[PDB]
Amino acid sequence: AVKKFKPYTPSRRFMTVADFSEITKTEPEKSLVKPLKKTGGRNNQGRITVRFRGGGHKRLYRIIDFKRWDKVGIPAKVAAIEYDPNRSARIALLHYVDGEKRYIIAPDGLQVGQQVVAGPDAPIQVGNALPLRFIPVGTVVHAVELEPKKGAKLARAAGTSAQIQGREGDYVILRLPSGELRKVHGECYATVGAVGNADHKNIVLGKAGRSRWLGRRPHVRGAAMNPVDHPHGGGEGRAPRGRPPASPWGWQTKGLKTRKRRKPSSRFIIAR
Amino acid sequence: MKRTWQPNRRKRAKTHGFRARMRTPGGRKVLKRRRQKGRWRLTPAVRKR
Amino acid sequence: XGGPKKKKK
RNA sequence: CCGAGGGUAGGGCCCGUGACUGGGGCGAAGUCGUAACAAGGUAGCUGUACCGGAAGGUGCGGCUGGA
RNA sequence: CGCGGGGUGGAGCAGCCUGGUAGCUCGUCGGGCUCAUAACCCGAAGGUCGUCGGUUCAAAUCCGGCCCCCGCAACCA
RNA sequence: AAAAUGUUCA
RNA sequence: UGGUUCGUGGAGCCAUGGGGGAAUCUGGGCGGACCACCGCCUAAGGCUAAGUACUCCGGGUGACCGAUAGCGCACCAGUAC
RNA sequence: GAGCUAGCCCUGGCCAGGGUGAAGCUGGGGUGAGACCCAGUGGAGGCCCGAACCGGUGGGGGAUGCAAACCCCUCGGAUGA
RNA sequence: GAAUGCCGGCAUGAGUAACGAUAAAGAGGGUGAGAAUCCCUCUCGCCGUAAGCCCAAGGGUUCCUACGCAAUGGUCGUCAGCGUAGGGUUAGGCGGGACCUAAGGUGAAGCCGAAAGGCGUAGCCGAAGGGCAGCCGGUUAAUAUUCCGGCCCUUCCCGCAGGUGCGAUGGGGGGACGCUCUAGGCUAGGGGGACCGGAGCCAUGGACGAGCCCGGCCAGAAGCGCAGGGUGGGAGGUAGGCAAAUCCGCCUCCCAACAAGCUCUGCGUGGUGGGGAAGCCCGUACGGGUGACAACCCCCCGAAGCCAGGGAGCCAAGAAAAGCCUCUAAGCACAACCUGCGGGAACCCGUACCGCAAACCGACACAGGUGGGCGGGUGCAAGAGCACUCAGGCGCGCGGGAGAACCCUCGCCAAGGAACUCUGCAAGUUGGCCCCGUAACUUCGGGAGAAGGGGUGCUCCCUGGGGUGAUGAGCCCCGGGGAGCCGCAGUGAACAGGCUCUGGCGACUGUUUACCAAAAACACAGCUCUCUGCGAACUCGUAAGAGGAGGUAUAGGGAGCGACGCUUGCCCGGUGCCGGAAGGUCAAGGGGAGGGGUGCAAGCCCCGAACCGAAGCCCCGGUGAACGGCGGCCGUAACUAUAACGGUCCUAAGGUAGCGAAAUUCCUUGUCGGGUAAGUUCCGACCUGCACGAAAAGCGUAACGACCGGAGCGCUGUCUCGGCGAGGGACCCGGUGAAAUUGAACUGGCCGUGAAGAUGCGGCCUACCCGUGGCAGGACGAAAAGACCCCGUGGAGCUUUACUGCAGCC
RNA sequence: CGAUGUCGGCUCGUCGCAUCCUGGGGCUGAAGAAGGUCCCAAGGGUUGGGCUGUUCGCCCAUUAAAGCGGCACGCGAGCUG
Ligand SMILES: NC[C@@H]1O[C@H](O[C@H]2[C@@H](O)[C@H](O[C@@H]3[C@@H](O)[C@H](N)C[C@H](N)[C@H]3O[C@H]3O[C@H](CO)[C@@H](O)[C@H](O)[C@H]3N)O[C@@H]2CO)[C@H](N)[C@@H](O)[C@@H]1O
Ligand SMILES: [Mg+2]
Ligand SMILES: [Mg+2]
Ligand SMILES: [Mg+2]
Ligand SMILES: [Mg+2]
Ligand SMILES: [Mg+2]
Ligand SMILES: [Mg+2]
Ligand SMILES: [Mg+2]
Ligand SMILES: [Mg+2]
Ligand SMILES: [Mg+2]
Ligand SMILES: [Mg+2]
Ligand SMILES: [Mg+2]
Ligand SMILES: [Mg+2]
Ligand SMILES: [Mg+2]
Ligand SMILES: [Mg+2]
Ligand SMILES: [Mg+2]
Ligand SMILES: [Mg+2]
Ligand SMILES: [Mg+2]
Ligand SMILES: [Mg+2]
Ligand SMILES: [Mg+2]
Ligand SMILES: [Mg+2]
Ligand SMILES: [Mg+2]
Ligand SMILES: [Mg+2]
Ligand SMILES: [Mg+2]
Ligand SMILES: [Mg+2]
Ligand SMILES: [Mg+2]
Ligand SMILES: [Mg+2]
Ligand SMILES: [Mg+2]
Ligand SMILES: [Mg+2]
Ligand SMILES: [Mg+2]
Ligand SMILES: [Mg+2]
Ligand SMILES: [Mg+2]
Ligand SMILES: [Mg+2]
Ligand SMILES: [Mg+2]
Ligand SMILES: [Mg+2]
Ligand SMILES: [Mg+2]
Ligand SMILES: [Mg+2]
Ligand SMILES: [Mg+2]
Ligand SMILES: [Mg+2]
Ligand SMILES: [Mg+2]
Ligand SMILES: [Mg+2]
Ligand SMILES: [Mg+2]
Ligand SMILES: [Mg+2]
Ligand SMILES: [Mg+2]
Ligand SMILES: [Mg+2]
Ligand SMILES: [Mg+2]
Ligand SMILES: [Mg+2]
Ligand SMILES: [Mg+2]
Ligand SMILES: [Mg+2]
Ligand SMILES: [Mg+2]
Ligand SMILES: [Mg+2]
Ligand SMILES: [Mg+2]
Ligand SMILES: [Mg+2]
Ligand SMILES: [Mg+2]
Ligand SMILES: [Mg+2]
Ligand SMILES: [Mg+2]
Ligand SMILES: [Mg+2]
Ligand SMILES: [Mg+2]
Ligand SMILES: [Mg+2]
Ligand SMILES: [Mg+2]
Ligand SMILES: [Mg+2]
Ligand SMILES: [Mg+2]
Ligand SMILES: [Mg+2]
Ligand SMILES: [Mg+2]
Ligand SMILES: [Mg+2]
Ligand SMILES: [Mg+2]
Ligand SMILES: [Mg+2]
Ligand SMILES: [Mg+2]
Ligand SMILES: [Mg+2]
Ligand SMILES: [Mg+2]
Ligand SMILES: [Mg+2]
Ligand SMILES: [Mg+2]
Ligand SMILES: [Mg+2]
Ligand SMILES: [Mg+2]
Ligand SMILES: [Mg+2]
Ligand SMILES: [Mg+2]
Ligand SMILES: [Mg+2]
Ligand SMILES: [Mg+2]
Ligand SMILES: [Mg+2]
Ligand SMILES: [Mg+2]
Ligand SMILES: [Mg+2]
Ligand SMILES: [Mg+2]
Ligand SMILES: [Mg+2]
Ligand SMILES: [Mg+2]
Ligand SMILES: [Mg+2]
Ligand SMILES: [Mg+2]
Ligand SMILES: [Mg+2]
Ligand SMILES: [Mg+2]
Ligand SMILES: [Mg+2]
Ligand SMILES: [Mg+2]
Ligand SMILES: [Mg+2]
Ligand SMILES: [Mg+2]
Ligand SMILES: [Mg+2]
Ligand SMILES: [Mg+2]
Ligand SMILES: [Mg+2]
Ligand SMILES: [Mg+2]
Ligand SMILES: [Mg+2]
Ligand SMILES: [Mg+2]
Ligand SMILES: [Mg+2]
Ligand SMILES: [Mg+2]
Ligand SMILES: [Mg+2]
Ligand SMILES: [Mg+2]
Ligand SMILES: [Mg+2]
Ligand SMILES: [Mg+2]
Ligand SMILES: [Mg+2]
Ligand SMILES: [Mg+2]
Ligand SMILES: [Mg+2]
Ligand SMILES: [Mg+2]
Ligand SMILES: [Mg+2]
Ligand SMILES: [Mg+2]
Ligand SMILES: [Mg+2]
Ligand SMILES: [Mg+2]
Ligand SMILES: [Mg+2]
Ligand SMILES: [Mg+2]
Ligand SMILES: [Mg+2]
Ligand SMILES: [Mg+2]
Ligand SMILES: [Mg+2]
Ligand SMILES: [Mg+2]
Ligand SMILES: [Mg+2]
Ligand SMILES: [Mg+2]
Ligand SMILES: [Mg+2]
Ligand SMILES: [Mg+2]
Ligand SMILES: [Mg+2]
Ligand SMILES: [Mg+2]
Ligand SMILES: [Mg+2]
Ligand SMILES: [Mg+2]
Ligand SMILES: [Mg+2]
Ligand SMILES: [Mg+2]
Ligand SMILES: [Mg+2]
Ligand SMILES: [Mg+2]
Ligand SMILES: [Mg+2]
Repeated sequence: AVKKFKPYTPSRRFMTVADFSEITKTEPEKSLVKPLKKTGGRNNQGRITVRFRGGGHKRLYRIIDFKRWDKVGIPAKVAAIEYDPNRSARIALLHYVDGEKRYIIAPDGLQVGQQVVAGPDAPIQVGNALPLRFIPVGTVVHAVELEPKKGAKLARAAGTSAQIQGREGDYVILRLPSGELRKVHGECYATVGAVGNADHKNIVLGKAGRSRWLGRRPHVRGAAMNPVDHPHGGGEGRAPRGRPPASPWGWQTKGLKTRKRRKPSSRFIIAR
Repeated sequence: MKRTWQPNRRKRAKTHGFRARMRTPGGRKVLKRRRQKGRWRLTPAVRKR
Repeated sequence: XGGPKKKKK
């Protein structure tokens, strides 16, 4: 839906906030299962190695369930859907009859009170997790494992999915959010449905501060700098570059393919 | 204005203390040099309890 | 002193 | 007290005027091209969109005031 | 002032560096086709090559001096 | 298959 | 590739990182590419005084200084600052 | 050497008093149901005035200064990057 | 004898500048060898969201006291923060540690690295964060939540008395958290009082009065009382909480849905304890006595503080661990644990004093810097603002005279109002609140405090709402209406926008050159391009490792543009990037035609042609929101003029829209038009654009601006054009007393001359010796071995299709 | 070049005359008035604005006239910037 504001201030005239109506009466989270201390820090042991990180709201990590094959066969009741500061998506709090409480990343269409479960069994319904094989060709799916028993790694961003395209002996072909065509092992779990919160892309930050709230420090142009700092630094009053556009570290930034050629992963990929 | 000396007993101790110098080869040599020199004070005297 | 002023005037 | 009126400030409607600019009307025999009327030599017209010295061209849908 | 590029039939351009041979398009002229014009077709004419010098057996062509034309430069005070 | 034009008034 | 006077030089010898990979005296390395001949040695295990270097320390001497010199310090100096 | 300074991390503190009056609520109106409109409530904001506080715009003084960046008048922000 | 030489010493300027805020001093009396400066009294001024109190950091004897003045004090000094000596810092409850965990540090296992070393889950360390039991008075010259007095708590250990399956570093719960706004009841704090208590006081015209003045509390266990915070009670089933659980979690039936009940705080009350003014009398360098049997009560305002883990709303979604409760396991249940009561035990370090400053950071008794808490009263709408003033603390460690110039800081001015000037720079006008009233434009919010105005004090009368009180008196808040009074003037003092029109740039709040640039630079939301399938790309590190990210294409890295609106054209030849299992070239290596050297020979040893040989380059395509680029010359229309139209050469293609003398326009003050008496500027136009132009974006855009330009009104000392006055200096006297500089000096003008700008040489002229206050023409004045410039086969930063390497990648 | 601060403005001036005005004079194609030109003469005087950093210049309103130069394109230990 997206919340919109009137221009009672500049920067409030474009600004735009998510709709939280799917956030069920459960705004503060769940101890026990999560949260952990989350360790803010824009850099490695010592030095900054990703520029322009820092500031922005304190967070608690929700330790979510990315391998659903523990509770094969054990169903769970979806108890709530809550805000997760550390991902684009929303998260489902679910209660297993087992007693155990996990969070699942919350798919589009998930309703509270719903039944959900994981395993070879598993009715093909939104919320359920299955090894890729038993899932019908053509159904859209998410939180897909890359290699079996290694955890969900594909399609967890808000409003993303992959679609099952066909099969090939032990592998089923996937069409990933990027549009790539991937052979992913049959035995990999993946949960049916799309991610949801799909209006995430429609949000307009609206002002500088908002950027900072999310811990995004000001990014400065190479043009703004000096020859010591950047290939684009200097010279006089503005300058068009004077070389093929580059990163600060000298590599070209328009076109230069960067995936290494001889990756053994290659023989499992069929697209862009 | 604000000058450059902003005394702190903990800082002076953690920074220039006998135990800091002892911790690394760089520092151990400092004690060696100061000893051979005949320095009355190997490290700065940080006070208080 | 140590300068550090540049030769202006 | 009110008060003709004068003063100060700020709006509204109308008239006149202005370097320049826009298209228009009209003025026998100036220029360029051929759009339309015959199937006008690409049927025409059309709303819209883009483009082109100019009529105009073309895309999409429509019409018979054409086959 | 300095630099380097150019004047070739009526118009716009080749031809030079490896000297002896001036060609292309348009235009012009004569003839056709058309009722007539253009378009189109067949023929033809037209160049002291900016000048002054000489280098050579021979100069559009190579070398000097002027004459216009075009472009670049004139910085630090 | 391609083919433009015909000064003004009677 | 390093070492040797040897800077690829005709470049050996001595070390070695990589690859291949023997032999036990009729076996093996060397005498400056290489081959022959003639000779010198016996690798891939280790220990070994003395002669040599040095002067914190003790002593002796001086065509060494004599308090701006001689060590930074002749004096409670690596102090005061 | 980051006790100045730059950034980030962890944990605390601070921001007088005034204004302006968004969403949303409640009532009324309207409609087939709506959209929407009126109040009333509400208290939003890199919102406004303005101390503390953080600054350093303009001018004057200062120039072996009170001061190796100060002082006077004036001025920017002041619930947020 | 020289090196702007080095060390030291002493001169010069010089009794000159200065003596550190313009908050301010006068006098009497002491003490003393000696007093503007020390002690005391009186008078005066200054601070009072401090220039007053209390901590933290830091400082380390500065604290108190005795005796002292050589030096330190910008003067003096009998004084001191200085010298000599002595004295002073008391804790189970405050803080820190025998408690906990955060970032981070360290680090067993383990991984890595030529060595030194680097990483690293557990654990440990690590603190104004979590946890934790003292409040109020009294004493010292100097310490007190520490000693003492009263009242009240905390742990251990050993006992008795009784309760129960007790019981782990293990499980679970709790602890436990954001921002903004907030309700109810309290306390701190404050105002008032005809009531209570007090020494006193009638002055100078009047007042013996419900008169003036001063003061009317604090702490306090249990139990209450009032606020409020926490929390459902059962019974079954159970596969999860990494062993086990009765616990928790998940189901299913009952009763509650209430704070009824359990507890937990806060506040009142409380056995009792303590305090207790003005004034007067005393002797202090200060404290004491009395006032006292002191009284110790009633209203009112009221928090940002307490009840606290309260409530509501919002998005950016808001530490951990232990104490604490509980569950069980090994063990053991003559243990052990819990409740109650007794006795006993309760360590280590800090405590002085400064603490917005003369004791900390600035070489100084330095006008600067320095974190937290309290910060009273009145009035001005409020308030931590502003003026004065409680308490408290100061008059800033040189003074005394004088009444010049000139400077600083400030007040006022005839008439004119910007004529000043690069510019209204500066200074003035305006100014608070309440109420009328407000334009273009606009993204519908704004522009708005538009602009422009009126009201503002005091007296009396009438009157409407609340709040606390019972539905009332009072006390406290908002109002309305009507008469009237005075002054030049009613936010009468102090704090408090000048306004408008129109361009340029940037959307905007923001950020920036600490120490000359705050902007149109940077950033910014947003747009696009590109990279990246996750052991991601990218980055740091030799590596291990880590960031990215405990993220996963709505994600992350790089680049450009920089809200928004309308848009962003043509060129892929060159350069870059992307795509091409062909072809050309291609290094090691494979391959050996064949040749060479030695050998009597088998052999040993050299070279070495075909051919097989990757990437890269070539080559073939693609690609401009990739690096970039986007023409010239002639002719032509029935007045001329101009050229829709034509020819031609060249290119990879020959700048479209929109804009244009521009932050771009050289010729240039282009030419018209506007504003002005007059306008190299400014605005609007024309287009001949030296040399605009579409994401190094193009043209516009409401709002916004310590940005830049133009104009106008208002208003002025900016000016015409100055004048007067104030104080701080200057000046004189007493005291203390520098500096840069300096070859030496007995240092005149002119005209000449001289290395070409003479006090010093020549000629003439003028001029008794020496100071003080001033002015700056000169001593090519001072200060810095010229920053410009050039030189040196001097040095650095940067660049690239300069050379040669290296990382990285292939 | 071990430093001579470099434009213009303000301020304060002073000097040369090859004079802008005023005084005196010759010639005039000088009727008069008003001009033209040359000689003598510097004693004194030589405005205020708009524009521009400007010097200069162009303008507006005047005037007896709106003089020209030198003095380190006079004058920054005088100011401005
Ligand atoms: N008046 C007609 C409107 O204006 C235009 O028409 C104007 C012109 O286009 C037109 O020009 C014509 C031209 O078309 C035609 N081929 C040649 C003719 N000689 C011209 O004529 C014009 O110019 C001449 C002067 O020389 C005048 O005398 C005459 O009046 C005038 N019509 O003359 C018209 C003025 O009267 C549009 N073309 C027409 O379609 C429109 O409806
Ligand atoms: Mg926890
Ligand atoms: Mg690192
Ligand atoms: Mg480290
Ligand atoms: Mg940027
Ligand atoms: Mg820059
Ligand atoms: Mg660079
Ligand atoms: Mg440029
Ligand atoms: Mg560049
Ligand atoms: Mg009009
Ligand atoms: Mg036709
Ligand atoms: Mg047709
Ligand atoms: Mg047609
Ligand atoms: Mg159409
Ligand atoms: Mg077309
Ligand atoms: Mg220069
Ligand atoms: Mg025709
Ligand atoms: Mg006809
Ligand atoms: Mg006729
Ligand atoms: Mg060698
Ligand atoms: Mg060998
Ligand atoms: Mg040998
Ligand atoms: Mg030999
Ligand atoms: Mg041998
Ligand atoms: Mg001797
Ligand atoms: Mg001697
Ligand atoms: Mg010595
Ligand atoms: Mg010595
Ligand atoms: Mg409302
Ligand atoms: Mg508000
Ligand atoms: Mg604000
Ligand atoms: Mg403000
Ligand atoms: Mg700053
Ligand atoms: Mg000599
Ligand atoms: Mg000197
Ligand atoms: Mg000396
Ligand atoms: Mg003097
Ligand atoms: Mg003097
Ligand atoms: Mg003096
Ligand atoms: Mg003083
Ligand atoms: Mg005495
Ligand atoms: Mg006062
Ligand atoms: Mg002492
Ligand atoms: Mg003392
Ligand atoms: Mg003294
Ligand atoms: Mg002093
Ligand atoms: Mg004494
Ligand atoms: Mg003392
Ligand atoms: Mg404690
Ligand atoms: Mg102990
Ligand atoms: Mg610990
Ligand atoms: Mg840790
Ligand atoms: Mg470590
Ligand atoms: Mg500890
Ligand atoms: Mg604590
Ligand atoms: Mg138990
Ligand atoms: Mg626990
Ligand atoms: Mg009387
Ligand atoms: Mg009590
Ligand atoms: Mg279990
Ligand atoms: Mg008493
Ligand atoms: Mg709450
Ligand atoms: Mg622990
Ligand atoms: Mg436990
Ligand atoms: Mg104490
Ligand atoms: Mg104390
Ligand atoms: Mg004390
Ligand atoms: Mg303070
Ligand atoms: Mg002082
Ligand atoms: Mg001070
Ligand atoms: Mg402060
Ligand atoms: Mg207060
Ligand atoms: Mg007020
Ligand atoms: Mg104040
Ligand atoms: Mg006046
Ligand atoms: Mg007047
Ligand atoms: Mg006026
Ligand atoms: Mg003017
Ligand atoms: Mg003027
Ligand atoms: Mg101006
Ligand atoms: Mg001003
Ligand atoms: Mg403006
Ligand atoms: Mg503007
Ligand atoms: Mg801006
Ligand atoms: Mg700003
Ligand atoms: Mg600066
Ligand atoms: Mg500045
Ligand atoms: Mg600014
Ligand atoms: Mg990683
Ligand atoms: Mg991570
Ligand atoms: Mg990206
Ligand atoms: Mg930009
Ligand atoms: Mg920009
Ligand atoms: Mg821009
Ligand atoms: Mg191509
Ligand atoms: Mg190209
Ligand atoms: Mg290309
Ligand atoms: Mg390629
Ligand atoms: Mg190849
Ligand atoms: Mg483009
Ligand atoms: Mg123009
Ligand atoms: Mg330009
Ligand atoms: Mg004009
Ligand atoms: Mg004009
Ligand atoms: Mg441009
Ligand atoms: Mg561009
Ligand atoms: Mg004046
Ligand atoms: Mg005075
Ligand atoms: Mg004196
Ligand atoms: Mg003399
Ligand atoms: Mg001379
Ligand atoms: Mg002489
Ligand atoms: Mg002389
Ligand atoms: Mg002088
Ligand atoms: Mg000098
Ligand atoms: Mg020099
Ligand atoms: Mg050289
Ligand atoms: Mg050198
Ligand atoms: Mg020089
Ligand atoms: Mg000199
Ligand atoms: Mg004369
Ligand atoms: Mg005459
Ligand atoms: Mg003007
Ligand atoms: Mg001007
Ligand atoms: Mg000049
Ligand atoms: Mg003169
Ligand atoms: Mg000159
Ligand atoms: Mg000059
Ligand atoms: Mg100056
Ligand atoms: Mg001078
Ligand atoms: Mg300037």
